[PDB]
Amino acid sequence: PSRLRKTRKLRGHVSHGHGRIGKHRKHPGGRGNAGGLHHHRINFDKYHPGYFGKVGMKHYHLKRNQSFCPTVNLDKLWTLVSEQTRVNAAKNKTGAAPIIDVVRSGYYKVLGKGKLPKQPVIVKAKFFSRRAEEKIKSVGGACVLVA
Amino acid sequence: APSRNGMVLKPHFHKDWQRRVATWFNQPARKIRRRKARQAKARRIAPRPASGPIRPIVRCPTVRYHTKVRAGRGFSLEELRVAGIHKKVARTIGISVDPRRRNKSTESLQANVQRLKEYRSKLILFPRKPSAPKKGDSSAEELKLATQLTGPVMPVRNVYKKEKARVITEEEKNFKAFASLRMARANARLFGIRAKRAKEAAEQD
Amino acid sequence: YPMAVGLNKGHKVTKNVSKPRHSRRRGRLTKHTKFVRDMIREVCGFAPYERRAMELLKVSKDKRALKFIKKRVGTHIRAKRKREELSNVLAAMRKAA
RNA sequence: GCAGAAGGGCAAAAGCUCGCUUGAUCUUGAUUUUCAGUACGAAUACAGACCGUGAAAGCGGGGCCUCACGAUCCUUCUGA
RNA sequence: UUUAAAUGGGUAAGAAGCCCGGCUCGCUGGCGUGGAGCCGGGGUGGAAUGCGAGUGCCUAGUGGGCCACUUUUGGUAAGC
RNA sequence: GAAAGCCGCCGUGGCGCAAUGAAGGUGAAGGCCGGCGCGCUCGCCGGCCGAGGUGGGAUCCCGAGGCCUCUCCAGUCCGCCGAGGGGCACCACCGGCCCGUCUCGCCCGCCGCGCCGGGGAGGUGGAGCACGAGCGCACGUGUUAGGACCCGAAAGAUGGU
RNA sequence: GCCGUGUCGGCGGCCCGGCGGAUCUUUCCCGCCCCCGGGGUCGGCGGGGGACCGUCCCCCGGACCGGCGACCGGCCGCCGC
RNA sequence: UCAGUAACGGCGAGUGAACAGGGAAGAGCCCAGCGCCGAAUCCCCGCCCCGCGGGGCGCGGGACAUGUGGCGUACGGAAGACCCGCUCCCCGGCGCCGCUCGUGGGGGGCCCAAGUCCUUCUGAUCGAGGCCCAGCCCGUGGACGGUGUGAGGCCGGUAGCGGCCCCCGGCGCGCGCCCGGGUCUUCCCGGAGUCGGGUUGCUUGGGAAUGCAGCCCAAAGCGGGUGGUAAACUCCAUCU
Ligand SMILES: [Mg+2]
Ligand SMILES: [Mg+2]
Ligand SMILES: [Mg+2]
Ligand SMILES: [Mg+2]
Repeated sequence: PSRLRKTRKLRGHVSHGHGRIGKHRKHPGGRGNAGGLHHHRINFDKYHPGYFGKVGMKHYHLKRNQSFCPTVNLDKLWTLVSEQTRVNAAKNKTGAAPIIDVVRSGYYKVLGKGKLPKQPVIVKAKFFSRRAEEKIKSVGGACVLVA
Repeated sequence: APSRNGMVLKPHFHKDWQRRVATWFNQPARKIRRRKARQAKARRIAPRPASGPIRPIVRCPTVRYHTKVRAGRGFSLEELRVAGIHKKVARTIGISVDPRRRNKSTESLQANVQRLKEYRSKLILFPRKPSAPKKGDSSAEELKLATQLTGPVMPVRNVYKKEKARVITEEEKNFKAFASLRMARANARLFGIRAKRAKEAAEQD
Repeated sequence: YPMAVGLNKGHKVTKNVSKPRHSRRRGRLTKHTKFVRDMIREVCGFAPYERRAMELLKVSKDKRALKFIKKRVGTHIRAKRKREELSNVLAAMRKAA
């Protein structure tokens, strides 16, 4: 849309949006991210702290599957199953607990986040944080680990 | 060259890049070229299906992906051995063979042995001149269609257990917890050392 | 009680016990071939990095006789398959006498 | 007179002399000083130990105060 | 330097203030002592003049200046 | 028509919904009432609830009172309304929670009693939570990598005449 | 003759509606493993039914305007020949 | 996609992979060596079989080759002797007859309808008109030239339209080769100046050397390679 952009409205002004004095040439501060410590220090400080140096252990050839663990915290603990069973199996004729597993829903770890409701469930995951299991064991549900 | 707050950028155009560029102005032309090589191939051969052989069921390599099922390469002989067909007979019947594939489970082995005989159940052959060595009558009353599509026996079938509902018992609601992992990990990095501290008690003499 | 982390990791599956592959058997001695290489160390002889190595092994040092093969054959674990069979041929040249 | 350059400041003292001594130590922050309201530097009040001195109140984390000093990366050491 | 202006700089001119009643504390400790915090209750008009304000985002240009009373430093002096 | 439409048991994946530590790893809920173990500054059981609280806070609600041709017999309405209420977003603040650490003190657990686990109270570091706002497309502006607004060297290198 | 959102009923087609649901179904259907030529579901598997929930399709009853959902006759008041 | 990520770098400027995972296509095999078969192997030469535009099995003569040709054989195991239960195939060509998939490919010549009336212009391809069938053809209104703007005047566009010629893959007589399968028994089982180490140059993201190359040292057989921090021990994983 060259009708809409700037250079039509500026076409006729001499210096073309760049000033008489400075007179925009090509590269007055060097090409790229030049001048890290020398003469653009105040730009790299105050907007990018931490850019200069080592911090940690080198780790040759990590493979992004060994440390793969997704998290459902307990807000989303009932989006896994249908709404059809969070009320149909909510009737305490006896301890009719539904199971909920997350490793068929693409999740490995169950973390904690507030308001697990008052239905006793059995929740299957490979890892439970100890706030999450004490929200399941304090609504009368059990927390069955699986692999 | 940088100004007020922004990303720091390493754009990889310092190298010469305008002499290797690849516009895909032929990717519609390459799609309807390789549909002619599926139209005029699947009709040219046979009532044999398109999309190749029967592939077996294969479970993925990454911890990330071991929970799922994939169309693998070939039934690795053993599945040709428990089901009992000859290996060089198998790849003209329409059964893929991958000899460098191993089986270190009995759970996964019978998961393809039933699959292979199920393929051999839904197979009909054409004997040459109708003396019929070990094929039945007229051609399964007819071939019923010309070609099959997108895989023989639907190689995904990512099935899952129902596991309907249960009563929480006494043992299940007291034990199996987070502290059963912190001591489980503590028998992973404090196990070899405790083999060595018991050698200290066998040299205490 | 399955668990994905710990000592007994992973999904509990049964294991197939089966005859190993035939490429897995590469360097068995296979008596026909031992007959060749025992016939050949009396028709050909030894090398001059091991004519000297036994005459340090029979007398002076066996650390240094290891440390002489260590320098002249590549690895340390190759030199514990030379030294303790240089000594064996020296044994059956000594204790067959 | 107070190590030295000046200026402020100092009297049963901040000077001299005697007696003891290691607060010139260990640790988190906040604040001031040129300041962009960034850093090093120096400095001010604190809080937690552990100590010294004094009969005691207290006073001390360097010199009566204002200067006396130095990043990344790398090397060296010390700590669980 | 005893003294010491003119011009000048900071704060203040209220309801976010005052007062009364009651609880808290692991601080302070002759002492319901001190001091903070929290809760409820009673009373608005608080120098003159003028005026609609607060608040965040992205940011171009610029980073050679010069002149004049006035006060001034170096200079014999200057359109220095 | 090198379009357009469809797939979803092609959502693999990308970015987002969870952060933090060098790392192993860990990983964001409170408020009240009853009561109890020596209510020890420390602590525990049953229920209701449920993102805590102070100050402002547009809007909305209640609203004493005021409003018409004779004085009583009344209605939806309208009109200002002193005070008072529920207070969106956002701002200042106090409180809590997660993780790294630091100091201080006891308590609890046992696929099996240890140079094991789990914990509590205060202080701090964090690109966090405290009822999510992102993704995709398009356009404008700004800043860079690209011959990069057009035109400009003294030079440098390779291969040749 | 109309259609909006509903209660039900006739489940009327569910076993000759459509589609879902990590609802429910070891008395159901074969091929498995476990157990001394056969059995015990003996627990689940791969497969294939049908019972049930939620939502849109014919009927009679019920709701209000009959609204761009319209034809009919009836009226007033136009208009043209 | 992983990912402008691990990693490299006066750790500055900047460069920067791979495995997972989803797709396109998916075809597998041969030998040396260890062994059995009395070289059962091949080339050239000459004759005739008899065939095209020629290539063959026959018939006789010179070579290669035992320093090792050909059959079976390849690490997924193989070979022989058993025993038992099934089966005689496949392979190319041949003049040819029938299909061809857009109905194969190539070539040439053909296939709808207005110049009818008025009118303007130098010229029409313009303007207007064609009763009630809408003047006419439309599977043909793409385009092009034609005295100017043309569905109809002409090439031609449309059509699983025809006919004509030449070549493609696939009938059936005369060719030519021609027993596999499961258990048990025994026997065989593998590539060296190569692998690796020391050093030196280049290179890479490869970082206590990833690859490459030189020079030196130079292997073993339960051996060897790899397992992304140098190393020793100890299991294991995978590969040959
Ligand atoms: Mg400029
Ligand atoms: Mg600009
Ligand atoms: Mg996009
Ligand atoms: Mg030159």
